[PDB]
Amino acid sequence: SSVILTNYMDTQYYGEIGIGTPPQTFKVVFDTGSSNVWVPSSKCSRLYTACVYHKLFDASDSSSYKHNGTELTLRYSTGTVSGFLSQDIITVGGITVTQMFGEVTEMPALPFMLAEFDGVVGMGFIEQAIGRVTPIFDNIISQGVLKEDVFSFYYNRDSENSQSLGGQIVLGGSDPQHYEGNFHYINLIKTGVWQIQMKGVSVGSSTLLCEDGCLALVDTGASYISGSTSSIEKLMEALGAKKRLFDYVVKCNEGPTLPDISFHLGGKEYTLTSADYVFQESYSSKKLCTLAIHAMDIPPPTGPTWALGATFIRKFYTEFDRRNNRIGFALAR
Ligand SMILES: CCc1nc(N)nc(NCCc2ccccc2)c1-c1ccc2c(c1)N(CCCOC)CCC2
Ligand SMILES: *[C@@H]1O[C@H](CO)[C@@H](O)[C@H](O)[C@H]1NC(C)=O
Repeated sequence: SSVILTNYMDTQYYGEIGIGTPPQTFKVVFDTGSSNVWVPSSKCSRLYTACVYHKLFDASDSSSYKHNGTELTLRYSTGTVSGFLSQDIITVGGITVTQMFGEVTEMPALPFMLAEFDGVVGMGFIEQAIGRVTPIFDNIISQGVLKEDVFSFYYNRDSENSQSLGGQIVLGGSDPQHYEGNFHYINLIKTGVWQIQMKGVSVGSSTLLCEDGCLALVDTGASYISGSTSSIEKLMEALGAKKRLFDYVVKCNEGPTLPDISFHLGGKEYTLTSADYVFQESYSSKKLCTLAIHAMDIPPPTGPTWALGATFIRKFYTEFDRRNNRIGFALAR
């Protein structure tokens, strides 16, 4: 099965799912960086303006709803949501599965008012599931219908004309229509986390970063490519970028000349051009241009670690192999 994704400003990729009977529709981000499922609850106080601006799940309108009530709190590096667990039938591109999900009742203005999606569908391992809830992919596999224990992501470059698919997730395999050459794999350090070993990071002609090695979390739920404050400060200085409150910037006119940045994964250099990592929205020297690379300190056990989000997946079609506990990259097309 495949799910069509919408690309919002190159920073948010989401698709649709259906919950309950009759189906209640929701926009959600398929996130390899988390393992739980959640959507806003009709029980979310309207005092949370974020709940006033999103689709809310009303249990009392679903004849397939199954109460639970256990509380849970999901924490992402940029925000937190809280609520309780509920069960109901979820639709994901043709596939129908009974699933346990979080009904959020506390959804902070910052950052969820800036969220185009309503909720999230974790594609991570059960080892990372808050409340030990079975992840939706695990449940789908238990039906022995998928041809393979894998799923793939394609994130298209933002488009200005509503006629190009924003992105696509394939449950069961990959789609040769969106990648060329063949895959190249790197094995997961440990099962339970979509994190792999990264041999090094280079900016231009000098492997100045992540020498000796470092970790890389492959996060489909992350807008950018991120590293530890230390690492980024070092990377950014080599680019001549000035730090701000939430990002790094360069004079727009300097963007096109910025050097390449390479990530050494499993004996294969993955290279990005400045066009790949800077939001070139002008060529003026009198204006600042943001970079799609941020600093983000991720705490143990997962971190410290780099994160390969949307900025990296736009360029490289990604396959998440569960059966073999490896990740595969190929040139996006
Ligand atoms: C999909 C949920 C999610 N999962 C994971 N693993 N990390 C997140 N941020 C931690 C990583 C991160 C760092 C810096 C900026 C954005 C995300 C977020 C998360 C949380 C809040 C918001 C997000 C993303 N977005 C971006 C959606 C991404 O779609 C592909 C915009 C609205 C507010
Ligand atoms: C919620 O689901 C979990 C999963 O097994 C179960 O152990 C728990 O008892 C349920 N809570 C209630 C009261 O239904």
